[PDB]
Formats: sequence, C-alpha cells, structure tokens
Amino acid sequence: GAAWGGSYVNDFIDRGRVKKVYVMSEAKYRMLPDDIGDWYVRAADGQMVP
Amino acid sequence: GMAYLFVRLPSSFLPDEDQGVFMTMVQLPAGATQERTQKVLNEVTHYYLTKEKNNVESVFAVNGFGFAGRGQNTGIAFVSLKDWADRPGEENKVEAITMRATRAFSQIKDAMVFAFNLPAIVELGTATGFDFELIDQAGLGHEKLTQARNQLLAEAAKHPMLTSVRPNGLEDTPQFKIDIDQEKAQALGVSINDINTTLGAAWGGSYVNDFIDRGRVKKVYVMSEAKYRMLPDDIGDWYVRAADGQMVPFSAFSSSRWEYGSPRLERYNGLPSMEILGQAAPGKSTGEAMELMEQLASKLPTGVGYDWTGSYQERLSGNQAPSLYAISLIVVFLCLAALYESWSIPFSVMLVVPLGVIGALLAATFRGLTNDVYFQVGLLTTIGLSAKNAILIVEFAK
Amino acid sequence: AVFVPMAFFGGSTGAIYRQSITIVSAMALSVLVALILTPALCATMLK
Amino acid sequence: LKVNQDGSRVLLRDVAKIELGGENYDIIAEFNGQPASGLGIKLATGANALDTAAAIRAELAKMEPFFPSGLKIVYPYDTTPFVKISIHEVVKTLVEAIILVFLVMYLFLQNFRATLIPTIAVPVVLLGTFAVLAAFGFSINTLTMFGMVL
Amino acid sequence: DTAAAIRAELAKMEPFFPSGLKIVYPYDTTPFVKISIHEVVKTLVEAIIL
Amino acid sequence: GADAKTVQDTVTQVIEQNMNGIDNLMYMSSNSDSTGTVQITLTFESGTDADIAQVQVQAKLQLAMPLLPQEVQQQGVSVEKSSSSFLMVVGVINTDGTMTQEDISDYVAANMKDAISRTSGVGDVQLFGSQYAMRIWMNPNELNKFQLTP
Amino acid sequence: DIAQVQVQAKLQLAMPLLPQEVQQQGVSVEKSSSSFLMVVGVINTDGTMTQEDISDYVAANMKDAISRTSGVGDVQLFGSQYAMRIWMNPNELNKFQLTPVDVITAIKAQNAQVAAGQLGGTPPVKGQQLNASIIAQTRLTSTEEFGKIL
Ligand SMILES: O=C(O)c1cn(C2CC2)c2cc(N3CCNCC3)c(F)cc2c1=O
Ligand SMILES: O=C(O)c1cn(C2CC2)c2cc(N3CCNCC3)c(F)cc2c1=O
Repeated sequence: GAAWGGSYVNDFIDRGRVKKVYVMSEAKYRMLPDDIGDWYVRAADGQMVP
Repeated sequence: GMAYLFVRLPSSFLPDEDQGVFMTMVQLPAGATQERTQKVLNEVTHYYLTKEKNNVESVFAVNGFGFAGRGQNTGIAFVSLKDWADRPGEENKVEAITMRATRAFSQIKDAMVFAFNLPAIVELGTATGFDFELIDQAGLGHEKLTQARNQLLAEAAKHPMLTSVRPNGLEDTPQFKIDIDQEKAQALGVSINDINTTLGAAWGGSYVNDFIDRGRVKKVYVMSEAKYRMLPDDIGDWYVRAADGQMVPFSAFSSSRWEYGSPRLERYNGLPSMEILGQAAPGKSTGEAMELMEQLASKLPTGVGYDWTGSYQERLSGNQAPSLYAISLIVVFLCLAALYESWSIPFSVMLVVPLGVIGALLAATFRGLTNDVYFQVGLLTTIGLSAKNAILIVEFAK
Repeated sequence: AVFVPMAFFGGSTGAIYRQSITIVSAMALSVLVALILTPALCATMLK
Repeated sequence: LKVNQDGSRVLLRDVAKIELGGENYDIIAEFNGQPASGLGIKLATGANALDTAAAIRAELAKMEPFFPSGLKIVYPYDTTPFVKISIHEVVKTLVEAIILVFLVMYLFLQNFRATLIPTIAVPVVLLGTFAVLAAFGFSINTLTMFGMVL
Repeated sequence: DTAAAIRAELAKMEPFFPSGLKIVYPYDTTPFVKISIHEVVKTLVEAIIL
Repeated sequence: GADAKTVQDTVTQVIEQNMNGIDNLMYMSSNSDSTGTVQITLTFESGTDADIAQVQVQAKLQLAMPLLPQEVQQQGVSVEKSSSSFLMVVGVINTDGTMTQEDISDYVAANMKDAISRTSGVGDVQLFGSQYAMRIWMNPNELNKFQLTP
Repeated sequence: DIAQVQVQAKLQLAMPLLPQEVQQQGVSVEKSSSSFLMVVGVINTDGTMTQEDISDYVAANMKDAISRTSGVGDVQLFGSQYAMRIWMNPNELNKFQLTPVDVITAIKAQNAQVAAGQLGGTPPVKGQQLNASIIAQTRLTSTEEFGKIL
C-alpha cells in the first residue's frame, strides 16, 4: 500500500508553511506485474521473504 | 466664521464616560513568575483601598491573565466604583481617578501598570488612532519579520506633526531547548516514545483519563512535585527505562542550551504577522497618520507587505457625513416645491441652515466638547427647526 | 430628509446616525397628532 | 504499579503525592485580598444584554440555598445598573421638559386649558414612536431614548 | 462581484512574486457582462434617438 | 505544555489552511501563546447572521481535527460567539466556614457554571480558577528507586 | 447556507466508520456550480521554472486567500502543492534488511513536534525567579534533514 499507492505519513514544514510528507517508490520499481516480487517483507525470524 | 469654527473644531466619535466601573491591567518583563506579578497586583489593590476608600467599593484582581492574552507575566484588577451619589466632584470621577492611578503606578513601581478608561463602544473608534499590521508575504521567517518591524517602529520615531507607536505583544523571551541525540538513545535501548512522554508528562502535564468526584465526571492529570521541575539541572533527575532492564538518566542522551524565541506568534490571513498599535498624532488625525505610515511600509525590505487590521471600513464625519448631508439638501429643496411652486421659496429656507449652525459650533467649540455623534444629530435637528421657523415666515407671508 | 438620508448608515457606525428614523417616526406622529386631534381639542374646547 | 521480587507492593502513593486540586494553576483571583473565584460572563454577539443578565440571576438564585456554610455571592464589575440610570435620568429629563414647557404656555397664554392641549400632544406622540421601533426591529437603546428627548 | 474580489487578493499578491512569475487570463466570464450592458444600454439609447 | 512554535504549526496552521469556502469574510487573525493556547477570529461583514456564520466556521474545523495531535482532540476545542468584553462578573467568596481559592473555584464550576453558560444566550464563560481534578505529583527519586517511568 | 450544514452534520456521524486514511485526508462539504468562471493561469518568463515549482507557489501564497475571498464555492488546483516526497528503492531496502514499515516509523518519531513543559510553571514553589518554555523535538525543514534520518 505504501509502495505502489503511496501513504500519507506525517506533516512537516517547508519555508514556514505546513505541508505533507508522502512515501511511495522510485517509479521504475512499480510499473508492471513482475515488479511485485522485487519487494521483500521482514518475517519474525530476522530473514527476508519475497 | 461657520467654516473656521468647524474645520478647527476637532473630531471624535463618542464620549468616554464614567460608567460606575473601570479597570486596570498588569504586565511583567521577560520571564517573570506568578510570585512576581502577585507582588504588583497587591501594590495595585492598596492604592484602590488604602488611598481610595471614598471612591472604590471593591476590587477583583486576577493573577496571570491580561486582556492582551495569557501567562504568569500578566494580571487584571476589575474595579467597581461606589455609587454615583457618594461620588460628588470631578475629582472623584473616572477621568480624575485613572489619572492619579497611572501616575502612582509609574512612580513607585518597576514593571508595567496602567488603568484605562471604560469606552462603552467597543475597542475600536478611538479617533486619532489606528491599527497597523505587518505581514511576511514571502518565504521569510520570524527572525526576518521581527527585524523589519523594528525598522518600521524606528522610522516612525525618527521623523515625527508627530505620532506615537507601540507593539507590546511579542516581548521576546528565551526558551530551554533540549537536543535529544537519537543515535545515543537507541544505542543504550530507550524508545523515543518513552522519552517524549517522560519529558512531556512530567514538566508539561498530560491528560490521562476521566474519573468521578462526588457524582460529577472530572479529569485526572499527571505531572510532578513542583521542586523536581523548576530549573535546568532537574532534567537529569528523571530516569527512563531501556529495553535491557536498567535505568538511564536524561543527561545521557539529552543536551542543554538556551535559545531566543517568542511567547506570542501572531498570524494574519494564513500568513505570519505582527501587530502595530500606533495612535495618530495630537496634531494630525487618522487619514494623515495612516498614509504617512504606508510609505514607511514600502521602504521596508523584500517580502514584507502590509494590511490594515481591522478599524474600520468607512467613517462618519469622514467621507460619510458629506454624502448624507449632500442628499439631505437635494431632497429638502425638492419637497420645498412639492408644496410651494417657484425658484425662490426654497433658497430662503435653504440658507437659514448656517444661521443655526454657527450657534451650534459656538457652544461646542467654546465649552470643552467636540464634533462627535451627539453634535452631528443636534445639527440636523436644527435645520429641521430652522426650516420650521422659516417655513412659517414664508407660508403665512405667501 | 434632513434625517433619513443620514440614516442610511455606514459600517460599525450602523445604528448610530440611524435610529433619525426614531425621530422621523416622531415627526410623522406629531404631524399626525396635529393633522388629527389638535384640530379636535382646539375646536372642542378652548376659551 | 509493581510487585518487586520479595512480595513487596509499590503503590501509586508510594511513588507520588496525591491531592485533589485544580486542573490549571495558571490563574488565581482575590476579592479585596480575600481568596475568591468567579464567573466572568461575556456576551453572545447579538444577545439582549440586560435581559440576558437578568437570567444570569435566574439560575444563580436557585443555586444560593444549597450553598455550604460561608459561600456567599458578591457583585463587582456590573453593567446592569448603568441601564437603570439611563432610563431614570432620561424619562426624568422627559418629565422636566414638560413641566418647563407647561410654564411657557401659561406665561404667554393665561388660559389654563390652553396650557394643556400641547401638553397632551407630546406624551401621545412619544408612545406612537415606541410602537414603530418595535415594529421595525430596534429596541429601547441609549441612542433611541436620546431621540425621545431631542 | 465575486470575480472582482478574485482580483482583490490577487492584486496584493503580485508585488511579492519571484522573477518571471506573471499572471495571465484564459477562460474568463467577466467581460461578457461588460458587453451585455454596453450593448443594451446602447440599444436603449438608440431606441430613443430613433 | 506545548511551546509557542509547537502550537503554531500543529494546531493553528492546520486550521488556517482549512478555513475556506465560507460565506462572507473580511479577514482572519490569530494568536499562539507559549502556554499552549491558540485562538482565531474570523470577522464577518456588518451584521452577518452569527447563527449560521458560527456553524459554517465550525463545519470546516471538523475536516482538520484528524490532522491535529490526539492531545488537542481530547482537549477543549470550541467555536463560540464573542464580544471582547465582560458584563456581569459574579464573584464568589467564603465568610464563616473559611475555604481556599481552589475549594471555591471547584464549587463554582461544579454546580453553577454549566447552568450559567447555557442560560439566556451566553457567548462563553471564563472560569476564574479551576475545576477540581485528581492531581498526581510524581516524585522522580521514588520512581528510580523501584525502577519505573511515568 | 443551511442545506449544506445539515448534510455535513450527518457525515460526521459516519466519519469513525471510515478508514483512518480517509479521515486524515481531505473530506469536504461545499457549495457547487458545475462550471468555472475565472481561471487565473500562472506561468514564468525570465527566470524560468517548472510545472511544479509554479504549482506550489500558487498553493502556498495565493490559493488559500482566493477560496475564502468573496464567497468562493471550491477551488481546484491545476497542479499540486509541494510535499517532502520520498521514493523508496526496494533493492537498497533488502540490502540492509528492511521494509517500508521501518521507513514510516522513522518519520513518525524523528519528524515530529513534542510538547515539553516549562521551567517555573505551572504551580511553582513560592519564590521562583524565572519562567520559560521548554522546547523539544522540532519538525524537519529541508530535504537534507530528511536524508539524515537514522
Ligand atoms: O502602551 C500601552 O499599553 C497603552 C498605551 N496607551 C497610550 C496611547 C499610548 C493607552 C492609552 C489609553 N487611553 C488614552 C486616553 N484615552 C483613553 C485610552 C488606554 F486606555 C490604554 C493605553 C495602553 O494600554
Ligand atoms: O447587518 C446588519 O446589522 C443589518 C443589515 N441590514 C440589511 C438587510 C441586510 C439591515 C437592514 C435594515 N433595513 C433594510 C431596509 N428596510 C428597513 C430595514 C435595517 F434597518 C437594519 C439592518 C442591519 O442592522
């Protein structure tokens, strides 16, 4: 959700005015079906899982 | 004469009356305490009791609440004057009472105490008075806006048919920043959550949960015994718990240092701003003062505009009075023709006008009154009584 | 129209040069009372 | 809070003082150097003022009887009686403007009944004017009462 | 009247613009109203004249 | 607890860039004190109906309540009709069975304050003291002695 | 004026039954008129900038003023206001053994404003000389400071 669609995390301050901070991904890791497996979640036991 | 006795006659809006009730406010300098301002409100109560028993029925001081805003730096005594019968002279009436009250508080004190009258009205319409406001339009900050306003208050006081000008909202006092080095914290095993609710729920207090006292639901608050949160050195007395079961002081990860800020950040219309509260000169009057403050605002640095908070939107003996009086003639003539038929009758009634006016200006200008609202309606009552008397002279004779 | 034109108000001084009208109502009632009534009483009884 | 190893109990009072006190210690008032609180009511941007202040006494009056021993109400800073003075020193002024006129009518015309017809031709007009301000929206104001004198 | 006050705020904003920033006006209803008065009150006047 | 800069962009600014789409408006001003308190005035035209202008303003603040701290949400947020000035100020003291400037302030706010503010269209009421609260003064020396935190 | 309010005082009873993503996003109840009128374009000439630099300046100086001015219904930005944008690389994420959950947690901790109390308040010890506000965690300001989050 926070990689492909983006996620509104928290507010910051740019040049006096309070704006937003967003988190998503470099465009190339989320264009087609095959880039789903590029993301590795962390499981309990310390190792990565695709 | 009717001209000269009118242009020179000054312009007010409404009399500042004795209202059987006035008050007086208190203000202490950079970072004073509740114990300090209480000393000043105490001295104030004695002028109104020991040196003013005849005229003051009561007093209602309030520590740490000015009509500017709030904080332990402020105060306000609400006075209730004895009834009007027991106060005989001008001596024992607000103008005189607040005169020698202000003198007493400026003589045997070292803070900032006044004693203002009780308008009626609202805060506005002071007459020979304005309310400027200084905006940071561009992407400057607090430090750059403060400096620009100092230049506006200084250029005002370095070439004044003068002017008086006063900020008195921002004061500008220090602040105790605590830099929490985050790499030091998570090394020894303390969460940054735990740390922030230790410093926050100890020094500032934290609304935890509701309970019930004697039927009514009230609040439960959590903070600290006062003595463990008075000065800088008591930060290290608090020990947070780290993951591994052992205690860790604040001095471990924290770092103490002072820093200049402001206890009253104001903002006008979505943008940062600072209030300027100058009254017009005793010679000049408003329209002149405001326009000789506008060319001072355009001489200021970049990204610094202005806007007039905010007094008024169009005044009364100013602009308005004309337009109304204008039409008031336009009709008077018309309807003196709807019953008369000529081009002579109306003129007769239409120059009695100044007969009754030079008399009104005489009394007004002579005694210590002025062109306010009540004068601006006794005027129109008189053109009604002038056409009256006259119309009789005309009608009967015609 | 010495009065009501001045009772067309302008801003915070709204009900100020306004509530004339209070005194035009008074004018038209004194005209009324005098166009009616005073005629009556005067005739009805005087000397 | 805790049960330390040996079966000892750490309670909330064992770590902290516990007293029943206010939720905010920023402000505390004194009525003539006597410890006091109070309700400082402020108006509601269109409210009827002296009618609103009459009903501040309404609730307050039903509260008085169930007071602890000593609790008593006092009245500093109060606007209400200024209104009572602007009626009783305006409707009094009103009455003096007749009384004085009454003489001018006798001075010029010794006929009694003559000093009477004009003395009825203004009390009536006064009242008719009250009925028009009520019908238009206005109230008995300090301003509209000065318009009964002028 | 609302569109006249869109210029009100906009006019106070112009002076504090970075170098290059300039306002332009596409899609605007305002001057259609100026034509429906000056070609109606003109029509009015011609209906007298004639 | 929050300082002047903290409230300035966590509460104040959030509301200011969400105070739009409202009928009638001359200007907006604001304060943000170091005592953790913010207060905005949206002034309208001459006699703009305050019954609806209040509502429009407080139905717009609501779209920005989720973007504020959970500390400010559970604290008193308010949209009220103002009149920069008091009128009735009912002081409250003790005579016989003497009590403190804290005992009296609670009784004012737990019997007669809630009635006053709802009665005859009161704008807002300012307590001159504070309502009671289960106050807890944590000692940090008897906190480290049993290994604990707030 | 009232039909808008009734509608948005009914949406409020259903805000808690929506996602927390939608609550913290822009919910709105506005007066509509399917059609524009004034459309003020904004470009650059001399010191040329992008279709992104201009869109931020529009929404950070002049957009908030327009929408509140002379009863505007709603305003549609033709671009977007600036935001601290973060483009997560998943290859340099698996290389240090991490997830976007750890990225998000690092911003809701280091990028935050905390409400520390104040020296000398609130109920002090009778005799304190000073009273100043404590500052703590300050919200980040620049792209560089967001690069140095641990
Ligand atoms: O600096 C200040 O805080 C004040 C300054 N001034 C003088 C103008 C510079 C005041 C003047 C007041 N009155 C002047 C005489 N007519 C009635 C109003 C007043 F009531 C209060 C203040 C201040 O609080
Ligand atoms: O905003 C206000 O305070 C008022 C606004 N209006 C206009 C309607 C928006 C008034 C209109 C009045 N009259 C209109 C013409 N016929 C007689 C009544 C009036 F007497 C007072 C006011 C206000 O006080």
